[PDB]
Amino acid sequence: MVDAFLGTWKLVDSKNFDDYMKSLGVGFATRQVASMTKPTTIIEKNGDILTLKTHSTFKNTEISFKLGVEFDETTADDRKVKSIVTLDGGKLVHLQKWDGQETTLVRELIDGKLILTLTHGTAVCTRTYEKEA
Ligand SMILES: CCCCCCCCCCCCCCCCCC(=O)O
Repeated sequence: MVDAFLGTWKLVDSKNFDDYMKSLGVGFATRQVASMTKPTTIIEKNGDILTLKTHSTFKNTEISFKLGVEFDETTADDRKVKSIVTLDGGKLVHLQKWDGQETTLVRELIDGKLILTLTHGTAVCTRTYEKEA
């Protein structure tokens, strides 16, 4: 399936990202900057290997992974986590685990937009991405 996620996406809406970052322990100065950053997400495939790049003026990240295979990940906020990405009900589900905690990053296509839902603790953030030509 994964093919419909592929491409370049830009952030157009964000709800409750501050709650989500607060929940992760992200300091206030970083949250400041993050609240005003509009990342670009690039999803590419080479065979069974996906690469997910997130680019912004603030921080950049890149991960490559095979679906269903665990990998080490250092997140934007400097967490060292164990991650797995799978396709579930047509959604791309990214689970990060560290120190007994979990957060999920779920990507779904709705109406041609990429909706990223981030959950940690009680905090739920929805970020909407639109496809760039
Ligand atoms: C690398 C660009 C990520 C967004 C800007 C900085 C955020 C800094 C700390 C919070 C990071 C929490 C985990 C990643 C959130 C991903 C959000 C997204 O892809 O839209």
